[PDB]
Amino acid sequence: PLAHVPQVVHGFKHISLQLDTDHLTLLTTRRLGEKPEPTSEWIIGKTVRNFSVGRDGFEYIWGNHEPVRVWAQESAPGDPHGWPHEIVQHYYHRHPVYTVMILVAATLAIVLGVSVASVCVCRARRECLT
Amino acid sequence: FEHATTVPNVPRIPYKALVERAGYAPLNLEITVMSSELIPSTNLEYVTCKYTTVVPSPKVKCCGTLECSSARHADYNCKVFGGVYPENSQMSEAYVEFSADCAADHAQAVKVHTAALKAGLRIVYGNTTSMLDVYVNGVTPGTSKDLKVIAGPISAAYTPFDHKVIIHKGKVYNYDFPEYGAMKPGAFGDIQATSLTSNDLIANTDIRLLKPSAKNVHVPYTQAASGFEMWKNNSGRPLQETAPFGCQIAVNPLRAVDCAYGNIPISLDIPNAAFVRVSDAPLVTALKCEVGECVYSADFGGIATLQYSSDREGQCSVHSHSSTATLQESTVHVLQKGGATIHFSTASPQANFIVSLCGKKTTCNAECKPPADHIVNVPHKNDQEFQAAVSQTSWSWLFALFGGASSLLVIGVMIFACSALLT
Amino acid sequence: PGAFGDIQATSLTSNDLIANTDIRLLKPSAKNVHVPYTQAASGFEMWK
Ligand SMILES: CCCCCCCCCCCCCCCCCC
Repeated sequence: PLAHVPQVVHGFKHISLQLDTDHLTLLTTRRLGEKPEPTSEWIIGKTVRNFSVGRDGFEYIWGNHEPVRVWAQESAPGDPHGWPHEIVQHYYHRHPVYTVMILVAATLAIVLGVSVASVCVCRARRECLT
Repeated sequence: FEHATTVPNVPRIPYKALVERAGYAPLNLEITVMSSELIPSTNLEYVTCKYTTVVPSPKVKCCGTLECSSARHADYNCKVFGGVYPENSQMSEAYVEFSADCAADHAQAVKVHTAALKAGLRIVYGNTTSMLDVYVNGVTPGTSKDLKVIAGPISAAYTPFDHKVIIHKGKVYNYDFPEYGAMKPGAFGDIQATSLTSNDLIANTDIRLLKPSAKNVHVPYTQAASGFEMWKNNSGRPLQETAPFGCQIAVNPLRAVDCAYGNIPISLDIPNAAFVRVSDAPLVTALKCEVGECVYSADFGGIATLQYSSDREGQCSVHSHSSTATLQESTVHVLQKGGATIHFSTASPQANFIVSLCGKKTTCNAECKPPADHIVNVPHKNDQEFQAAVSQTSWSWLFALFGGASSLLVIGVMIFACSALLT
Repeated sequence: PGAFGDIQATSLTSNDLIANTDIRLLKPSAKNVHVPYTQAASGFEMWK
């Protein structure tokens, strides 16, 4: 038998696919990157599965159909051409292990600069004043 | 002429390049890898099935005795049970063999060494296409009618396989079968055989003959399941469905068809009668570029207009020179006054690239916008880059903040020199 | 589809039925005439 063709919902960096069968079918996936990370399951009835797709993503097959491949795009809510509350919402929501790093580095650079300026101008008022 | 570049190994993504030598119109070049399989060198140790143990009609003496040794057969348990059937004696020898049918359902415990790479390259140069196939080692020339192609060694070698493998009906398993002749019973590899048809089965089967106790003649044996029969229940997912680059595995010679890894360096050797001199190419003066949509990242999210001025009605040949945009269709039938379009394909927020129409090089400045479509049937035709996937306004903010964190320090060291040298 | 309230009508005998069932017709491929389809289950039965 050919199973009943599922119904997909394309979110940000994932898919969700409502499935509805009544004889047990076999859902098999993999990611197409370097780490495949496979997954297989038998399902009956009516369920909903969520799967995080990456930039090199995700071929799933489901119950002896032909396979189907899926690639994810670099959407996000925000703009990199805008005010600073719209740019950080675009980068931290896509690479949170970099955005916080460069923000911390920038603020520590400001604090370092204002601290050495504040101490050296007080040195200049001291030593130029006998 | 001789030109040398590095195709990326992702199949059915075309790749654009210009080859230009002096005194000649730059002609186009597209090199699409249409198929690629790595074939390893394999050799099989043994062949397994289920036993259907010969359960012969036993040998029974009513008053005499039997001392039955082994004939040249497999696992027996040629056991010679004493006083039975009321002395009398029965020498039951339920010796294993192959099943009633191993030509249909058997296994081949194949060992696998290191592998090759073919390709199936399609090269379009000028007005001619060429279908070939070339071994990806840096020496063997796969040739068309007239051009000689070599393909360098791969950046990084990769195998979907392992050292020891098992071929069932159609499928392929990375499992660690025992050696030849040193097997254990219960597990895979009870019966061993160098082929289906040859002699010399070697078995350790955990067959156990049992002393009969009934009113009629039978022979009771117990056994484990055949290790083949139990491996048919214990096996996970073949290598068709867990292979680490999306490659698909079809086996008459056990190849790993259509992988995607690394990048081939090509080194082509173009014929000399495809070029044409600049005394026959149309000139082009003064390009300009309106730029339209620029939805980035997708497939072909870009439009621009090339505004040109030529002499004849010929065919020019367009190519983007920077790497952060790669256009499409690579030739333009120009006219004398005209404005025909292109299709940029960036994956960065700044369409900031360099186009040469027929040799006259200009730039395209723009701003790209994120797409509103989350998941798409086509693989990415670029790779991201630091210092190119970061928008200009964010560079202005970073340089403003981190440079104002240092201009006051420069003013502080001028305070050093001023207060220390005047006093 | 596949939940409560797949068929809808304003009485037991009024017209203007309303329905999602994910019904999908399929290409016939056989020796004798048939019309094949596939379909989500009755979502009233998956509430009972
Ligand atoms: C894996 C390759 C990496 C290429 C992408 C790197 C992206 C770095 C993104 C860092 C985010 C910078 C955003 C900073 C905004 C400053 C606004 C004040």
